[PDB]
Amino acid sequence: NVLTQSPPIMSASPGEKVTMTCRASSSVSSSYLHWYQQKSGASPKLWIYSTSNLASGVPARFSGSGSGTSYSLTISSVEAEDAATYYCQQFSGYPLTFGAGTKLELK
Amino acid sequence: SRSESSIENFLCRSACVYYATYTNNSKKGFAEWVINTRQVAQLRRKLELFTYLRFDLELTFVITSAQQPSTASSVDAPVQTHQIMYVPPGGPVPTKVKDYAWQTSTNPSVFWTEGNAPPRMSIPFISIGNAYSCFYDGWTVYGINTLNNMGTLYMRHVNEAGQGPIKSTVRIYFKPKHVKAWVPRPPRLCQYEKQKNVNFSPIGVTTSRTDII
Amino acid sequence: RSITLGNSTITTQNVVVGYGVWPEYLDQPTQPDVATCRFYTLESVQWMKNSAGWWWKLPDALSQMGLFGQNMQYHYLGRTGYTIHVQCNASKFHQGCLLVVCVPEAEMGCSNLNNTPEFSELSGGDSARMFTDTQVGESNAKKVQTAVWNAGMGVGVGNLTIFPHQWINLRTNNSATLVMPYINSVPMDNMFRHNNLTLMIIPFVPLNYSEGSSPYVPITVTIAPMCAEYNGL
Amino acid sequence: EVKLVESGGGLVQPGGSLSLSCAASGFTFTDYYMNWVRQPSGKALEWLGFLRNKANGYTTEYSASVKGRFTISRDNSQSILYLQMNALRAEDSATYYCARSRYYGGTYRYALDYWGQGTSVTVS
Amino acid sequence: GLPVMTTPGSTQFLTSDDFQSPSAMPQFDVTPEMQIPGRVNNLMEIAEVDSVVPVNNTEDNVSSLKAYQIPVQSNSDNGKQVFGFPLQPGANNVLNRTLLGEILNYYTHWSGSIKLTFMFCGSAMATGKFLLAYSPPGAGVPKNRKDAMLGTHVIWDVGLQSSCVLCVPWISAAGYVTCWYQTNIVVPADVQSSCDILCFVSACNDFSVRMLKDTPFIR
Amino acid sequence: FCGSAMATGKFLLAYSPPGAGVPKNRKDAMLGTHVIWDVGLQSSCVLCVPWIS
Repeated sequence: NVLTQSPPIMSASPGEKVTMTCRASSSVSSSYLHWYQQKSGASPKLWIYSTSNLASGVPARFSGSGSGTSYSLTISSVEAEDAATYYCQQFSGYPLTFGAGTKLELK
Repeated sequence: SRSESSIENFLCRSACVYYATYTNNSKKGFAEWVINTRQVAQLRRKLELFTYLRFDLELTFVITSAQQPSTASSVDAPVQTHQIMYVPPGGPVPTKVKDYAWQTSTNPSVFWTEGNAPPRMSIPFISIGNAYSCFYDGWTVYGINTLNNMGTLYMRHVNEAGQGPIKSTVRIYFKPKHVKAWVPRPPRLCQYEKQKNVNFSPIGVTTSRTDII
Repeated sequence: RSITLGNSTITTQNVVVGYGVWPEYLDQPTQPDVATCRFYTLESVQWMKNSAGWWWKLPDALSQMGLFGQNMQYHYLGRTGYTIHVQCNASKFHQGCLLVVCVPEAEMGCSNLNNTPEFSELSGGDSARMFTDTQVGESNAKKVQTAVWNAGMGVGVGNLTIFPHQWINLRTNNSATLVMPYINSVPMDNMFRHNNLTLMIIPFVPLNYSEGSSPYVPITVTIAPMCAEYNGL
Repeated sequence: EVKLVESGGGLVQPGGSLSLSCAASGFTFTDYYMNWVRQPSGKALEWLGFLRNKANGYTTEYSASVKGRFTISRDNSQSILYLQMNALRAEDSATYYCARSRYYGGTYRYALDYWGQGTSVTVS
Repeated sequence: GLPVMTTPGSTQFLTSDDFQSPSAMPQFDVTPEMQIPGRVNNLMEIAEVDSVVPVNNTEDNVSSLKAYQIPVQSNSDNGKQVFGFPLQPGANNVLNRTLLGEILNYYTHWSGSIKLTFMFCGSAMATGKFLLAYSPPGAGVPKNRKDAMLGTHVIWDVGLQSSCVLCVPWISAAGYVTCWYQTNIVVPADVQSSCDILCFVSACNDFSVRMLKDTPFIR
Repeated sequence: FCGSAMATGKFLLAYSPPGAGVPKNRKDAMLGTHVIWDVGLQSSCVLCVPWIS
């Protein structure tokens, strides 16, 4: 069960709305899909768990959605300090597969 | 209306369990079915509501025919005859179409010519233990229980090939009779993977809804 | 209060007996009745917060247990009824709920979909095996799939109340007691290759406590064989 | 606060061994699942295995790629998580993280909440 | 010989008959019976037992033991809904996969009454009160505690007894079994306030099924 | 048992006869003669042994 993220490279000016998607090969349950964030030269951090729930200490600009085999992540207003790589994790059986990675560079 | 929910009215129903073909001149055409209750998934889920079962057995065979493409020049055929041999548990087993084990005197067989009523035969509670067991927590290989062995059935033509090939199919019907059942058991939630065992992959308890209220 | 069998004594203050019937006796099987009929207290398991369950295969937990284990290597056959006393002892400041259910002919399911589990994994002798609340993977060959909501048998775990059972609610109740008759298809079977009962203890409502109280609660199982007899001379 | 440091990486001839170690402080160690994730130079992440808590019996769940070679364990004295890496190859050169999981309702969603700083392992 | 005359429908195979059959193995001397405990004579004895209702589905508890537990906590607003579930049959309700609802999927027409037992698995020192409302078919779902009280109900004092029974009828808006906070959960010091409730369902012994079919729980 | 009224537990009370050794585990202490003493039920347990010169 592999995950494809699109687009791989994403560029957008601050202040606008931009979104990314993570389409699974088979059906993954809505509670077992999470989103992470890894900056350059740092460890990842849990960002959104179970496709709709914001983690601790994360700002309210994000909201995940999607069901079935198509999941997405929306940023309502893009700032300058949240330019990183975003991965999606799943669990249908073992192992726990990650995404390919979606890189957000500000414009 | 409580007589429709009895054990006999729930389980003494007919069900097609096997479907095989065999042709007369191809030297590897003869049918074979080891009698097990785990063949069709809808009947299996009903018999697995109970731990120990005990029933008579009644089988009916719907044998048809078809004319295979031969070469030429006026294929004419007489009426065909088939043999349905029943091997008891611990009997000799055929492996070719021309074998000795078809002719053994302890394997009872019926001979049936095409164009008549179908060939029913009936098999009693054939086991040494006092009940068939659907589940068995132990070894004899894990969870097999070689005591609830019901036998095998073998089918073939008895006429030699005259001018053209002829292939035949058989549908076996299955009907438990005079059923006794003991120790009820929760019905299966997961799906069925393999015939031999109870192996599975886990699934949620029930279909879900959005909010509890 | 203070019942005794042989050279042992336990104490009790509500019993549920089998399928309504009481256990009793039947070449020629001989009757040994005084030498091993006693209370075999297994060691205690600890009920923690994120615990999932336990199980014991029943004519195997008493296989290393003393003269009962000596009577098994000397005898090819046997038929035995049981009497199970389960009590856990917590305060009035703990809360939880257990289901103590006694399953006959509990086939377990392997984690790999082709193979079958092994004897070291199906049953620890006089030692509790644990359910889990995650999935056991498909990669390892011969291990029991112990997703506790399926109870290892591929079934709804809420429907396990059709077997003879008893609830232990810490708010009102303290113990459970089961009396299980001899259930088999043959009247006398191979005792080395067959585990015909399985005792499961599953916490439906999990344990909870406030800060300061004792962070886990022990559960104590006691089995006493009734109407045991074997075949031999 | 939660603090997961780890140590042990370095150079190794291909076909040898190496043992990583993850030191945990800031929480009760016997109550959470502890994972092992690696990431190569600028590639995607890859989950290697975890180790369940005390209430589930400390059983392990390796990935299918590293099953038989690697070994996750723990020390019973102090709160130190281990990773015995055996039979190293050319493509094991990555950064090895150390993660933790928790229950969100009473359920176990398979997320990883806190991550270690990352030690680096390379072969020659 | 004796003159006979064969009628239509003679040499046919009707799969639902009952005719004598020639035995394949005579002279076998079949194994006698044995008294095994726990005989089933009817399927209504399977339905009469109590089974836990997964009333807390919520799309992430279904692969857990959390599906059976109703969360009860001491909030700050007097009068709120604990749970609520309709009695509409078959269209993915919660009494569907239970041990009663697995037998009623083998038939097409069934009609009777249902025992619903609730059990408060909280502390021995916690107290409170609950309303147990039942809306009949035709009446709407109550939206307040007040108009839930004006219908039929049971007030369940937790400190007195820890189990309350409510019997409704279930026939093949069709009903609602909502439940409400009457008072809060009063608790002493050093006792936890988050308690749970389990819900059991049964058959109320007096009902009938007709026209057996096959279950929709298969591929 | 002079402990609190709210404390619970269990004890084994093993007696080894003359000739049998001292038990070194809880398990082989259980396999001899014993009394299991539930503290939460009663707070006093009696055990009668013989004593010879």
